[PDB]
Parts: sequence; structure tokens; C-alpha cells
Amino acid sequence: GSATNASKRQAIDASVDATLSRLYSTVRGSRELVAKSRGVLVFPDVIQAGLIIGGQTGNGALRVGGATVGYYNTSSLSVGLQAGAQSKAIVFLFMTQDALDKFRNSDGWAAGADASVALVKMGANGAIDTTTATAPVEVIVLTNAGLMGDVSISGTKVTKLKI
Repeated sequence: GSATNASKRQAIDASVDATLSRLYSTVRGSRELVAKSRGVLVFPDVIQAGLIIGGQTGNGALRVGGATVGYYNTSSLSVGLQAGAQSKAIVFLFMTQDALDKFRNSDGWAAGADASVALVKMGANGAIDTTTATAPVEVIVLTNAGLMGDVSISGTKVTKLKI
């Protein structure tokens, strides 16, 4: 069990919903910014301190218009983010159709390399300010300490999973 295309899909897709729900309940304003996005990719990187879950934990799903249109995996993650016995969640928001299509048609997307990316910080009210948005790709990083504005995602490369 849990070794087929459908089971892998189930694990990823359900974890995305669960992870995304935690984001909305933890961080105010996130939902509105996501609505401003054409598509949202969530990375529920769940790791254990020694035990490797499956093999690749950097698995995520692209949710477009409420429906998952494809699944993605990070072949190479930035070490500064990977270091630590903590599970991380990374959300990529594409506010432009050009960026959504370019990402979808790509077979190797690198952060900062192909698209310009902004690390979104919550406003002074403690909520993500949608008016502060400007980049075509907006990056929200959810850590066990909440949003971290001191994160560099350079070096992160995502590939498309054929499931």
C-alpha cells in the first residue's frame, strides 16, 4: 500500500489542503493574497529527525481555480532552509497568468533564476498586506515560528511530477 500513483497523489494533495488551512488560521491576510493569485503551490515538507518519509519530502501540488492541475517536487532545495529537525511549508503564489503558464510548461523552474520572487512579510498589523504585493511571484514561507522574512529561497529548483 501507499506505493502507487494514486496513493502518492492522495498523500500530497491532502497534505496541501491541511498545510494551507494551517496557514490561513495562523496568518491573517494570506487567504486574500491567494485569491489574488491565479495558482498556488504549497510545499508541505514534513521531515523527521532521522526517519525519511518516503524519500522525497519536498512534494507539493499546484492548486488552480480550486482544482489541482499538477504536482511538483523540489529536486534541489536551499540548504539554509533544509538544515534543522523542523518541518517547513513554502507557498508560491503566481499573480499573473504568464507566470502560471510559464511555470506549468517548465520542466525545471528555479527560484530567482527564471522568475523574480518576493518574500512576503506580514504588515505592521500582523496581517499580510495585499496592497504591498508587487512581484509576479510572491513567496510566503511558513515555519514553526510563523512567517520568516529572513529566508533566501535562491537555489530552490522544482520539477514536475508525472502523476
